[PDB]
Parts: sequence; C-alpha cells; structure tokens
Amino acid sequence: KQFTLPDLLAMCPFTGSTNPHYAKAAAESSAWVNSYNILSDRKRAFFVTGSNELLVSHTYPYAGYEQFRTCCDFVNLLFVVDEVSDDQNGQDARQTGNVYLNAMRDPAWDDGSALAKMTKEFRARLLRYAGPGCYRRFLKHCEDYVDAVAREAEYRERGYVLDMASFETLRRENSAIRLCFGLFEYVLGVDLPEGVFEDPVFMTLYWAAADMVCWSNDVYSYNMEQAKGHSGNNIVTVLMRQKNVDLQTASDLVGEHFATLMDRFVTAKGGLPSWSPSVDAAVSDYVRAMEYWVTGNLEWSFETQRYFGVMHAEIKYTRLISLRER
Ligand SMILES: [Mg+2]
Ligand SMILES: [Mg+2]
Ligand SMILES: [Mg+2]
Ligand SMILES: [Mg+2]
Repeated sequence: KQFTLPDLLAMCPFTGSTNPHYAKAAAESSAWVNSYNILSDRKRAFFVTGSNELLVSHTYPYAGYEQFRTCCDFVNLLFVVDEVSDDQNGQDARQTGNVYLNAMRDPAWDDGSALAKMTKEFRARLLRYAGPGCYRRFLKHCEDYVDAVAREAEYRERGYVLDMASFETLRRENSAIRLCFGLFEYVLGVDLPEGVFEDPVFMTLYWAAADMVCWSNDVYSYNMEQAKGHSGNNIVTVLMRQKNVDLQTASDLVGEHFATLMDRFVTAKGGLPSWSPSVDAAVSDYVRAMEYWVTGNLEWSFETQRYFGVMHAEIKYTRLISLRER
C-alpha cells in the first residue's frame, strides 16, 4: 500500500547550493535538447516537466557558465538516452547506447540520427576544454555506461533480477554517476594525476559518494519504476528478493546503508594523503564536488516531479509514499 522513505537529508551534513547561471544556461540547454525529435509525446510531456537542468544546478553549483551549460546539455542528453532505452528491448537499447558511444568516441562516425547529432554537439563542447586524462577516462566511462544500460534492458525484458553484488557493479555504471563525476576535471579545468585515482582513501570517497547517489536515487524512484514495470534495476527490489524482507524493511535498509556510506565518507576525508600544494588543492575541489553531488541529488529529488508527482514538496516533509498503480 504505502511506505515511508528513509530520512536521507537528515543524514546529510553537507550544505547544498545552486548555480547562479541556472536561469540562463537552463533556458539554453532546454531549448537545445527540445530542438530534437526523439521522444514520444507522452515521454516528452514528462521530460519537459522533470526539471533536468535543476539537477545540474544543485550538483554543479560551482560551475562557471560555459562548463555549467555543458553539464546541462550532458544531463539532458543522458535523460534522453535513459527514456529512449527504457522503452526498448535489449537489442534496440544496445543500439541506442551505441549511437551515443560511437558519436562520442569516433570523430568520423555520424549515422544521421537526432541522437548522433545531439551527442556530437555535446562532444564538441566537452572537447573545447577537457584534458587528455579526463577525456580518456570519460570515454571508458561511456563504454561501461552503454554496456550496463544495454544489459539493464536485456535483464528487464527477461524478468531477471540480479544478485546484490552483481547488481551494484551494474548499477554504478548504468546510473551514469561515473560519467557525471567524470566531468569534474572538465568543470574544474584541470586533470588530476592518474595516481590519485588509485589512492585507497580517494577510491573510498569516490565509491561512497557514487553509491550514496545510486542508493538514494533507487529508494526515491522505486515507486515510479515499479509502476512502469522497471523495478528490476533497483536496490529496493533486489533487497526484497534476496533478503526476503518487505518494502518498509528494504526502505529501512537503504537508510542504514546510506548512513554507513556517509559515515565512511566523512571519516575517510581526513586520511587523504598530501602530494603537493597544487595537486592537493585540485583533489580537495574534486572531493567537494562529490559532496555537492550527494547533497544536490537529494535536494533536487524533492524539487522535481519525477519521483513523487505534483505534491513532491509535501513528500519532502512526510516521506510518505503511496504506491502507484500500473
Ligand atoms: Mg531511469
Ligand atoms: Mg542517472
Ligand atoms: Mg531510478
Ligand atoms: Mg534505468
């Protein structure tokens, strides 16, 4: 019937912010993405009502105009890929992701579609400034994202629900959070040393914030996803199945895991090595950028209509979810 969300904002010690360029870059980005005909009229109606750019405002509130607009275009592009592939079988979703992937990776490749052209335009923005390290890893993130979205579609169409360990590997990639973290070096204007990405403390912070985003998105989006038969790619479903618990308990377990990840993130922050004044300053800005993503994703979730409907503002305070019919 109903359940209550875990109180994730109460567990978040970070102070959220928004981007002052939101009004102008969002109008530009929304006009850009809507210049393409790719979604059904019903999907369009929800898409243009989802406040996609507001998510970017909350999660990259420090971005300068140029970089912020690029992030808006990118998140709008991801939402397009997501909503198109949601309505597709496994082979069609794999082809959709491969349009994005080839357009990103191969400067010659353009199959003529609206999605290819959209990807090429974001790509040209990214490549104005992105460093060789950031871009090389971004393309690797692109391939992992596409493979995970395609496999999500295959498993959805077959009814297969992954075991929790396999689910987390897949969800980390098909949530696109690694792509979004992958723009930090672009937004901040500087590549991190490749050695930083295999520091054990930095890896701990990276994965704790990525998982916080994944698990909080899952418990928030569960209602809308189960109502459209999409609940297989969701930790709530995985927990009910494999731990044999009911919905409120799975919700409670999301909250316990979120608190564990947040504690690990905050306690790990202090153990960060020091490499040099300039590297340390850049690393610190990257770590603050993960904090803004964790906090901004939470805040946006209660500002958009995407997960909670038109009464989303009230749900922020009651956390009471009534399950939607099919
Ligand atoms: Mg989705
Ligand atoms: Mg996502
Ligand atoms: Mg979701
Ligand atoms: Mg999905």
